[PDB]
Amino acid sequence: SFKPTISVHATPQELSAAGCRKIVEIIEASGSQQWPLSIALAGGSTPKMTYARLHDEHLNLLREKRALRFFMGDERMVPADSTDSNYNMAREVLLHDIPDDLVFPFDTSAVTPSAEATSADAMRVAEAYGKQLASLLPLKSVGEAGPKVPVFDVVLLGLGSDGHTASIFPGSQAEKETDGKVVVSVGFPSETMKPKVWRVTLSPATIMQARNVIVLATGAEKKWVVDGILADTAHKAPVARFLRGCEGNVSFLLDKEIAE
Ligand SMILES: O=C(O)[C@H](O)[C@@H](O)[C@H](O)[C@H](O)COP(=O)(O)O
Ligand SMILES: [Zn+2]
Repeated sequence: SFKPTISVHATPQELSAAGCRKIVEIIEASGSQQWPLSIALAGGSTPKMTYARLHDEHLNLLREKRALRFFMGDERMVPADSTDSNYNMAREVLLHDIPDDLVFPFDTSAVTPSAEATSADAMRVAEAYGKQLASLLPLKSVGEAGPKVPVFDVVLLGLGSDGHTASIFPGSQAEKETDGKVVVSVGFPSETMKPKVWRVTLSPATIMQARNVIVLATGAEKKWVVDGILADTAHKAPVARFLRGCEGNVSFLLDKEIAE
């Protein structure tokens, strides 16, 4: 059934060290002929620290050595220089140093600060990204018969207290996109989550085809979420329970609390 790897870390500087260690280890295990490996980045302070660690400790591996091709697993429909942009964050801590031919943020260039984006806009950005992905990454039939989705080597994920991952929110349509017909979907945050802006996100089908999925999550308030992914039988399941269906390697980098 479901056996992900789980490791617990007392501090942020410890989990960030393991997150970055885990990526490097996947990078080395793959060897240079496989590079660049594709990785879908997540937003949030935990990954942020992991990025800064790669920036400080393995720039050479990524720049001179071109180990990874960076993508965004989910994004806020705001301008790229907005502080609410996942890319903005990623770029501030790491990507301003990564070759441009190895960085692929979402195209939010039509999003201005005068008019909030709608689902119409998010859908446009998603379709376009889906196209780039199919052109850049390997495609794989879903269920050996089904439609074609791109295969990432690595997807970094976060988890919210509403049990969502990436920008795939409870009750959402994105959440239902598991058959492969939709590679990048759309979604609006639930009540307890901010910023209140439309999102684009890798669908669950795309994520379940990734070769490695690494979830970093802290907080006692997110424990129900992990508990709910790991349970034998689904009961009042969080959205993230779909991760159970991941075809590749799943790992949880957890703090002491969310673990307990
Ligand atoms: O390390 C963090 O800060 C979390 O991983 C963080 O991302 C949060 O708990 C939710 O993910 C809400 O952000 P969203 O509403 O955009 O998903
Ligand atoms: Zn730098």
